[PDB]
Amino acid sequence: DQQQVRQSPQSLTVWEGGTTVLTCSYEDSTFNYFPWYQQFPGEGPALLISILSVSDKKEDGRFTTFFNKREKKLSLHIIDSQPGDSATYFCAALYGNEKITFGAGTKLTIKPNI
Amino acid sequence: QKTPQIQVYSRHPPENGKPNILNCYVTQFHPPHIEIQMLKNGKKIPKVEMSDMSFSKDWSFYILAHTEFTPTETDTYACRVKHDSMAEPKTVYWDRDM
Amino acid sequence: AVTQSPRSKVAVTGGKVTLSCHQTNNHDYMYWYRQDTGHGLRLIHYSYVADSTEKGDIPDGYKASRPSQENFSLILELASLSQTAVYFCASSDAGGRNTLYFGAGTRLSVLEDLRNVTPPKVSLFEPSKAEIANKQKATLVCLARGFFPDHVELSWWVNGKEVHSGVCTDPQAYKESNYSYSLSSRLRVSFWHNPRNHFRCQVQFHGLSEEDKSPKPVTQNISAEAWGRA
Amino acid sequence: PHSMRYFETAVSRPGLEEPRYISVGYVDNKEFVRFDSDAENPRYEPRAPWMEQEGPEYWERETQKAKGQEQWFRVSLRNLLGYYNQSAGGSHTLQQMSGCDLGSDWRLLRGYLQFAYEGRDYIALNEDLKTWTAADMAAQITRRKWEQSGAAEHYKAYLEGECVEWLHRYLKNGNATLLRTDSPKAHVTHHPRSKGEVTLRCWALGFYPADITLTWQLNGEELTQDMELVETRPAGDGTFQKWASVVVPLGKEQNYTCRVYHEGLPEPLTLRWEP
Amino acid sequence: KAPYNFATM
Repeated sequence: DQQQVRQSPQSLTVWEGGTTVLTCSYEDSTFNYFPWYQQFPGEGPALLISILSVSDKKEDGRFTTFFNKREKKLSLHIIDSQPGDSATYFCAALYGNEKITFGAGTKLTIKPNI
Repeated sequence: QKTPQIQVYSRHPPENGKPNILNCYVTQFHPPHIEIQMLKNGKKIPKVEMSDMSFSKDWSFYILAHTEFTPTETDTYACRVKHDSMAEPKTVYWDRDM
Repeated sequence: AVTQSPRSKVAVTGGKVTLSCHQTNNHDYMYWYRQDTGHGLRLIHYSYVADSTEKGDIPDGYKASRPSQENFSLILELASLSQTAVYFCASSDAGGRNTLYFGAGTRLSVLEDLRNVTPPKVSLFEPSKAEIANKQKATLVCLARGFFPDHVELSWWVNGKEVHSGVCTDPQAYKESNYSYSLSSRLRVSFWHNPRNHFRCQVQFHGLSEEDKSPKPVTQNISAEAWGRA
Repeated sequence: PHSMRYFETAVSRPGLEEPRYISVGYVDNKEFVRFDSDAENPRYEPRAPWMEQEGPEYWERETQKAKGQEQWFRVSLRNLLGYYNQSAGGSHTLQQMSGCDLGSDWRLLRGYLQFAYEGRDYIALNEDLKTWTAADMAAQITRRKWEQSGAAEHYKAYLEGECVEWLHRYLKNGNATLLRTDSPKAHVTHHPRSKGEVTLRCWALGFYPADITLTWQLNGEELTQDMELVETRPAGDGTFQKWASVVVPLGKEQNYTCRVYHEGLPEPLTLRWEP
Repeated sequence: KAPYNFATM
């Protein structure tokens, strides 16, 4: 039916040191707060970083999110991809104080140098 | 905890014998819980319409009570108000000159 | 802290299953979420105060219950095969945009019959003597294998307690056949030459309870151990 | 010189009942929406006729917003009991005023977000929309909690953005209705009051909006320190009423002139006593 | 539209 948050790809494997780019599209143009949740294997999801409509980028160190109201799409960029970063990354959106709506989540494996 | 201000007045200019509306206007009070009675000759007037609760920029609440009334050459009307801020109920009689 | 129980559960189609959650955040909002094979976080039921609960996006076949403010429970009256998934509890303060704090997870397998259920065969491999001389470190490998389904908790143990530092225990089980799973695990240490040190690979199989209807494989701890070879 | 304001109240009640939550929205000080938890079927409801424009989704989602606010105040009330170490079985009030002022250039003038507990100021967002003012020690707990969660960033985003975006929309939708004014009809009354003196009283009736000025003057000068003035009061039909009054000597009533200033008046009325 | 609060008091 209504894919309110569409996440791509589903699994993403990258060589340690690269930059990862996760992408996300939402349908409801009114959504104005987008948290990302990060899920290590066996652990529960935990809040990674978030951005409001009013901004274009938020960045905590290595992780950095890109909102774009017009094309109605959102994205996460991790810059020094270590294997610590291997987890399922969940894109979320909501309006106001409505309840959070998660994506299907992108599974990121950062393969280690050797 | 603010002590209510009361005004008792009619909607239309008062012509005894002719239908009208009597108003009790209670403002500058806090907390919101208040008891308002409209009296006809000392006696509680049965059906009294009330406005919805509202407050002012200073945080205090106000409210309009009213009922249909036909003034006469002698009947007294009044508004009686009970509220936490007053140790006893204040009563205010209608006065066509005000 | 958000803490669920049980951490794993096997059930027969038509059984009653009951997932529980506790939290000590003094939060009013609590949630039960469903994940399916690592993807998705679909809301089943939530609650913003006891003793009420509200419908989520996927309530069909599920019922919630909020006795305390601290506790929240999801209940399956007749478990179907389609309710095989992982479940997450969460909590959050009331108001908007407050962060969901999620529990660590509860795995649920629902099965036609309990025939293919099999506990693991636990192997302990002693560290390669090429590595002992070469880098001066001993990787004690442990392997759990031939179990079904993947509901196995593998801890290392030593002289009694466990360190948690040195363990490269696999994330995912491996599907070595259709009704057969497997799970590798490593331990990195030096200490090993000495034969006074005890070493143990314990694996806990989250199988059937005693309630549930041949070696009937219940919830069980099957381990394997070795002493120091100098 | 425009504005939006949403006024919100929660009242604790001892006994079985949860707190009552009422939210009233104002545009240019004119009530346009209301929500009340005690209503039979609680939802936001239009108040002016110009809001019937908005479609089901507007009401449905604003209604969902209210229900979240309701719980917010329920939890905030409880926490406040704890802070002031208050006993159970009390009735306590929590209040929020919130909104944006606007220039004729459609630009944010001032943002407002403030609270009161038991009719005393509790916490308010400062004019900068970044920092807080805490009235007492209990409020200082809240302030810290809100600094750690980064609340002000989010209120700011609503105020500068959504408040302003939406105030625009509403003024375009109800242009004909906020334009309305009603002229005061005024007259003077004569009340032989004491021995020697009388009371002259200048009424003004049938007028809207509420703002108005009445002045008595004796031969050029203004009589503010000897005048009685009553707070402006609603008739109940939509209009308003006010009167001002003076204590003069009998015979000399023609000396005194009342004056009435109002927006909808094309020129201020001047008035004198007639027999 | 109406404001919406975040953390409780």
